Order: sequence, then C-alpha cells, then structure tokens
Amino acid sequence: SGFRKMAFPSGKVEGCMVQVTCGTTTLNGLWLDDVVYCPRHVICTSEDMFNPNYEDLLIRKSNHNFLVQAGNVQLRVIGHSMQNCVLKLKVDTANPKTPKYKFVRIQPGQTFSVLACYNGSPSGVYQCAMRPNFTIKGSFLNGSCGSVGFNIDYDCVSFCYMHHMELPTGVHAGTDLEGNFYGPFVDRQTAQAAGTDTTITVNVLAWLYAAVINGDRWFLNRFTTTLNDFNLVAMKYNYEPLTQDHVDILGPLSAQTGIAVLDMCASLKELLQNGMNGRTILGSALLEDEFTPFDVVRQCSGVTFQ
Amino acid sequence: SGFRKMAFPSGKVEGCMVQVTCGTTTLNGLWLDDVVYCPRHVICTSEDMFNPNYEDLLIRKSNHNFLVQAGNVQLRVIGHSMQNCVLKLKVDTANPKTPKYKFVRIQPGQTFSVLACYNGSPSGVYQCAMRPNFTIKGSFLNGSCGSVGFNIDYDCVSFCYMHHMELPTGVHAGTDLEGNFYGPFVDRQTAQAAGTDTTITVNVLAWLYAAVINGDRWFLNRFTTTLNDFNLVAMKYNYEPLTQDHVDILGPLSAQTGIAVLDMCASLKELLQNGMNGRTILGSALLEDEFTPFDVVRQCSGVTFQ
Repeated sequence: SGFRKMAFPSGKVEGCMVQVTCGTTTLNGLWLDDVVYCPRHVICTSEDMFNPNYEDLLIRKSNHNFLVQAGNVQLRVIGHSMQNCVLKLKVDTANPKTPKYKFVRIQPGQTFSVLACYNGSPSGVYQCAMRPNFTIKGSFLNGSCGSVGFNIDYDCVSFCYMHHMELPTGVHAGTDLEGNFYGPFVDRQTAQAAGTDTTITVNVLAWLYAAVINGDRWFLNRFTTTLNDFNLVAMKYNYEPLTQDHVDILGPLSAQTGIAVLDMCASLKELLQNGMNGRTILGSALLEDEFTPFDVVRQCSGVTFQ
Repeated sequence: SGFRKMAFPSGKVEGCMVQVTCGTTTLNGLWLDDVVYCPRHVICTSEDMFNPNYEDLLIRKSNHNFLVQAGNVQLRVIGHSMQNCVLKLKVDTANPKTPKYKFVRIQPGQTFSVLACYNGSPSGVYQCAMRPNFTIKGSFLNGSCGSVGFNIDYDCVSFCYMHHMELPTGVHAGTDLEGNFYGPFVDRQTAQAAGTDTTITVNVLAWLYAAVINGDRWFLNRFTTTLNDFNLVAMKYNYEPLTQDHVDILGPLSAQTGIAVLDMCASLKELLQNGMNGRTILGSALLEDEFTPFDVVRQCSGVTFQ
C-alpha cells in the first residue's frame, strides 16, 4: 500500500549523461548509439542569448570545437548537425550502455521522469507532467540544460523531454527529442508569457481513483451528475474538459473500483464545489492533477522493467 | 529553480537488485560484492510466520535451497548466515556492478530515496523520511520485501533501509543493513503496534526556507514570538520539539536567507492557529516535514553574505 509520486528507475538513462563544453558554455548531452543530443544553444555563450541567429552561428562552426566527455573520457565529433532546437553530433565511439529506446513527443497532461544533471553527472530524479499550457514544474539550476524527460515500457526507454531554459514565471520549457519546442515557446531568450494553466481533470480523476484503491472514502457521495455538467463546472474552475476518450482510459480502473466513471465526477463536484472542508485525500488537501491513469495502475499493480 | 520531492539516481542500486527464491517465497536481495542481503523471513512459510524460531529454520535450509538469479542468469550460493533480521548469502561470484557503499543507520526525520522492487526487477523511485515513530510511509505492494533505502554521496551509496512488512495503518517497517529494525518491531505475524506519529519540526522550518527562496512571503509576518513557548504549543499541535542543535543545523539556511529561525518559528505558530486561509506555500496547502535542511540546500543553491 501507500501512494507516492514515483519516477521510473533512472538506471538506463544515467549511462548516457555526458558533459559537453563548447567555448564558455557547459551542459549535458544524451549519448545514444554513436551520437550526442544536447540543446541547440551550446554554440552561444551566456552573454549573447538575446537574439542570436543560430543558423548563421553554426555556419562558421566545425566539429573540432566541441568537447563531449563521458565521466572522464573525452570524445570527438565526426559530424555536427542541427535539427530544430537540438545539436545532434556524431562521435567517434558508440555508447554500449544504450538501452532499447524510442523518441516520442507527448501531449499536454502526460507524465514523465526527469533526470537532473550538472556537468554531465546526474544529480536527481523526479516526476513531472507536461502542463496544459505546455510548461513543466521542474527543479533546474545552472548547468542543467540537456537534462532529459523519459518513460519506460519493459526494456524500452522512450525519451520525451529535453531541457532548454527557465521562464520568468519560474517554470521551464524545452523541446522533444526531435528538437521541436513544446508550446508557444522558442529558444531565443525573450519574454514568453507562461500561458494560463488549467487543471488536468482526467488526472485528478485518476488520483481520486488511487484514493479509493488506498482505502479513502471521505469524498464518496452517492448522487450522480451528467457528463456535460462536468464540462460545465470544469470551465468554471479552470479545469480542462473531459472527453469520452478519457472515460475509456478510466475504463480499466472503473471495474477495479466498481464505480462508474460518471459517479466519481459527482463525488469530485463535492470536492470542488464544497471545498476540501479541511480534510485530506491520499495525504493531500490539494486536488492532484500530476497523476495519469497509467501512473495509478503502475503503482497499484507494481509492474517492472529490467 | 522550483522545488520538488526529488530522489537520487537509482542506477547505482539497480545493478545490485537481484531476486532470491526460497521454497515458495520470492523477494528481493541486495547483491554487494559476493554476498546477497535480504529479509530473513524468506526461509519462512505462511504457517510458521505466526511464531518463528529462525535459528532452527535456517539449519534445516541448505545452500541448494536458495535460488538467487539476475532476473536472467542463476547464481550459486556457497554460504548462508544470519545477522539479526537479515540473511547474508555467500554467492559463488562477486557482482561487477558493485558501487562504493556504506552500511548506515539514519535518525528519525532524516530522508532518503527508496527503489521499489518486484522479482528482482525495479518498479520505481521516490523520496521518504524515517518518521519519528520509526516508520516510513512508502508505496509497497506484495513481493517488495528487500527493497532498499539509500542516499548517494559523491560515489558511495550509504545504505539505510531494507523493507520487511506493512503495518495495519498502511505504513511500513523494516531494518538497517545490519539487520536491526527501526522501531519496536520484529518479523513475526503479531499484533504489531504502529506507534503514534509526530511531525518533523526541523524539516518544516527548513521547508519554509525553500519558500522564501521562491521569494513569496504571504506567510511572512510582522509578528514575533519567543523560542520556548513554541516548544509548548508544539506538544499542543503534536510536533516533536525543536532543539538548539536542530537550530544550528538550520542556521546555514537562516544566514543565507537572513531570517532568524525564531521569526520563521513565529510565522509557523501563527500559521497553524488560524490556518493558511486557503492559500498555498510552494504549491501545497499541506506542510512538509519530509525535506531535510540538507535537502533544501541540495535543491536551493543559495549564497551567504557576511
């Protein structure tokens, strides 16, 4: 029993974290097969980040300038290239610690594990979610660029996030591992407004679904409410609307609790309209939108990777 | 920046995660050098768990009765022994994935990362704290005994936990790696009492300092309160008492922020008497006792002026 925000075992990823130093900048790279992925902004120093023409900045550049190193061993680039907002560079030797892996871009509301790294060495691991305004709530300090976001299925490690920078509203933005930013964001350092954020409803539903799994009944209430009055009180309290698709993703948990996915919405309305009235669901008076239903099953079943 | 319950990279431990099977029972072992550590009650059937004589059960069991496997390849047990409530298995070959490590006992209110395991295969990583009543609130289903607790300091993984059981209120109890349970518990199906639990004061005090690092002071207050009448309203709100030593380890967070531990103490007492009035400190309407001041420094860099 018990329920905790849970990260995947970082082990398959740690082996790919390397330090890249190009000029005055140092950040982290992803050493997969025989190529290192890292944020496009390694070629530019911290002073000229206002508006660099990155395409022009690379035209003069050559392989030899880049010092990519694994722990202590140094590596040389036999080919450099820029795809979107990464700088994928082919190195002399492959990484034999490369796991089975996939590149994926995830849609707002999913969750993943982050492996924070500073100067090529992982420092920490935690669990976040792509916010509906295309941000994340991370812990990233200086020298943390290129720290990755990932999921695991069996042997396979699908990477889904690579860190680029911090917004003036405290949050972070980056790209997918194809180098394409998440959200109305860009790398060039500018005032980008962290859009307004809505609560991910289906993920709050799932966390209530961990709750009755864990043996919490406080919020339970019998009377039910229409599908669309949910969408109605959803927009009222800045909650993302439910679709039938979510009702189907909740299907797997539906039978296991024995509650219809609709009835819990009504108990949710009780939480949202009446407030928590000073009590706790799964050790939180906060409604939690940072858990997807795959997240809840992985913890109540206890699936594994190896 | 930002603040997250963050675990250490579990990679160094995963290489030691191994499966142990005795009879009909399977749980996890800690494969360090050429010995596997695991909870002693794997020699036990569900029948003898009510009252076991472990010495007798272990003589009856032999080298060949123990099956330790790498999720894949089998390993050979050429020696078994019992240290308190663990079970050292001298295995034929050493583990070339052995980290630098320490066997360590931690004090209540300290924190560590747990790597949950099932059939020798990891499932997840998260952050905990040994509670003052000597429990932890984990995520543990069946087949998770022998999941270890660890920290990482530079290279070495100071080990501090091997999980044994679940208490009737949902929480968990286990041992150190010398085999000694934290708390008045032992491995025997009995009426085992989960003691009453108090909140870790020093961690909340520290956790307020992550909040002023965020630079939001809504909780900061003009009102001051004395040091020792606090220890009194502490027992009133079931908090373990603050000590001066606690304040000296907390001092480093004080000096870099410039807040005296006393006024943060006063803001806390005022905070608990009237409540937060529906506002949130670091995205939580619940106070956090699971962050050490070392945790707060490990996550906030800070600097100190003199």
